[PDB]
Amino acid sequence: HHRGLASANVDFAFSLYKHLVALSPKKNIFISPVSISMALAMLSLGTCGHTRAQLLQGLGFNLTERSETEIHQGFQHLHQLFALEMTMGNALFLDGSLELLESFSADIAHYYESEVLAMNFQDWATASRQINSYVKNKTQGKIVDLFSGLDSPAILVLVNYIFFKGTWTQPFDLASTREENFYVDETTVVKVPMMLQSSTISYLHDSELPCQLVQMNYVGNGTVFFILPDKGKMNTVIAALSRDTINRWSAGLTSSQVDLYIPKVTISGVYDLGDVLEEMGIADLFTNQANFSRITQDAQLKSSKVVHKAVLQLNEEGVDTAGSTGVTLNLT
Amino acid sequence: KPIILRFNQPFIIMIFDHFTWSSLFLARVMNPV
Ligand SMILES: CC(=O)[C@H]1CC[C@H]2[C@@H]3CCC4=CC(=O)CC[C@]4(C)[C@H]3CC[C@]12C
Repeated sequence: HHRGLASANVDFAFSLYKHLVALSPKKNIFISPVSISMALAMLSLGTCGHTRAQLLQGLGFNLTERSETEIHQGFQHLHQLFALEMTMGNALFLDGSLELLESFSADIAHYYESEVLAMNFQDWATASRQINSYVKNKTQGKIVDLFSGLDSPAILVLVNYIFFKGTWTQPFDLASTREENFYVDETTVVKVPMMLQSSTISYLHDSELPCQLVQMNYVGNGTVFFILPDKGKMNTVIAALSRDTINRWSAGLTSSQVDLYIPKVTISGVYDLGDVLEEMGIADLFTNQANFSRITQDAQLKSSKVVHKAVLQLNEEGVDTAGSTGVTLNLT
Repeated sequence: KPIILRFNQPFIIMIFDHFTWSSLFLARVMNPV
């Protein structure tokens, strides 16, 4: 099954991004929304009551028009489709002192194909290093140090990872790459390796918004939008981001002769998404009132942390990207 | 006459799976290095 939760996940994606952007004036942002969605959807498998309803709604789902089951099947079909190169996976790291409910184990296996790995969380230093090692392998070395030792303890950790390697259908010219000015703002200018290609490219000078954009494919199914807002107009353009805007852009894009200069990009985001998720309505999950009563029988759990790490390497051949989302739970 | 497009100021990257329409990656590039 292909597109059933596209609308919800992409709404969540844009929303999260907009909230992340408003909480950071001058920094690079890079996130994998699908990883966050999958991580939180899996987590909801252990939730009940107000906790459950609030989380699924914050993830973009209308619970009066689609059941919890339908949502989880959608994430299952997503996972199957992903798992030149794309991989996506889920793991559950568990303390020996925690007996999971069978139906919960059944669900994470059925819908999310989660690995279940029994660790000892009494020594957070070793546990976190082990989990980190796991994420590093699964992302082929791209995501290191997802968890700190600085972090609180945990009794249970849920992890999603994503890795993606795309090859431009239209690579940039290696002989044309050179140092050029990158204007960070009016006053700040840096030197960056700037790629060039001269070719037929999908281009649109937007008449409704202060921006130009191009669209580019990867070999296979991947595609990418590069959007250049006018000087100082970044937040205007960001506010307009929506499925509808992408649809309007997609209708406006025309094959054109373009001298296309795009810098080599190497950026990486590290987020504690707690605050942002609360701004998005997802709140009870982080409190003592959290209902995690589908996970185990006789322990009261809450979420302490939702962490996200993503890395982007962009060059003349394509894109090397990875992402990973961790949720720690401990006894309230 | 070719359109000259220079991404030498803050810009947005959006990566999608054309098949499922998933938002795979979202970037705000303020400083690419
Ligand atoms: C035809 C095409 O290039 C595809 C690639 C990515 C696709 C979009 C991905 C996001 C998306 C999610 C939706 O639920 C509505 C349609 C849209 C807005 C898609 C419209 C068609 C697009 C633009």
